[PDB]
Amino acid sequence: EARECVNCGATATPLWRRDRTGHYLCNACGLYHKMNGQN
Amino acid sequence: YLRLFGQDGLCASCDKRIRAYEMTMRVKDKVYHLECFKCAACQKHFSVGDRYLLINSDIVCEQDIYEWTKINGGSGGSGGSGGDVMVVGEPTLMGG
Ligand SMILES: [Zn+2]
Ligand SMILES: [Zn+2]
Ligand SMILES: [Zn+2]
Repeated sequence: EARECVNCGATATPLWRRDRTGHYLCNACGLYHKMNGQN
Repeated sequence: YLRLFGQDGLCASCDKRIRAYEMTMRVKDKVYHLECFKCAACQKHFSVGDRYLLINSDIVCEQDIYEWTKINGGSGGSGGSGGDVMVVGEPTLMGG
């Protein structure tokens, strides 16, 4: 496997959303940081 | 008419030549194929942004990397520096 989401852990994700800090997010929980504005 | 090619030329895992259908990441020199880029232990899919280890035979991820090293013979002590490690670069596109 690879790295896991900081919220779920979808290792089967098509792509990993990594920011400058290194907050690994699948995509589903990743948009939470963008839309909601939360971390 | 037009032929855009700037890759190595041939694989290092198989015998298939490289064409505009590799979709691999920037490795050392030899660029493998999308199906030729697999772990030697878990055989899982790699991730762009994470680290990996290149072996003379195949490639290894960063999940079982610490195990594979000790299995082969590349231990650097508990919590010590054993060897180098490369970070998975971005994948190549067929024109862009
Ligand atoms: Zn997630
Ligand atoms: Zn190949
Ligand atoms: Zn592996």
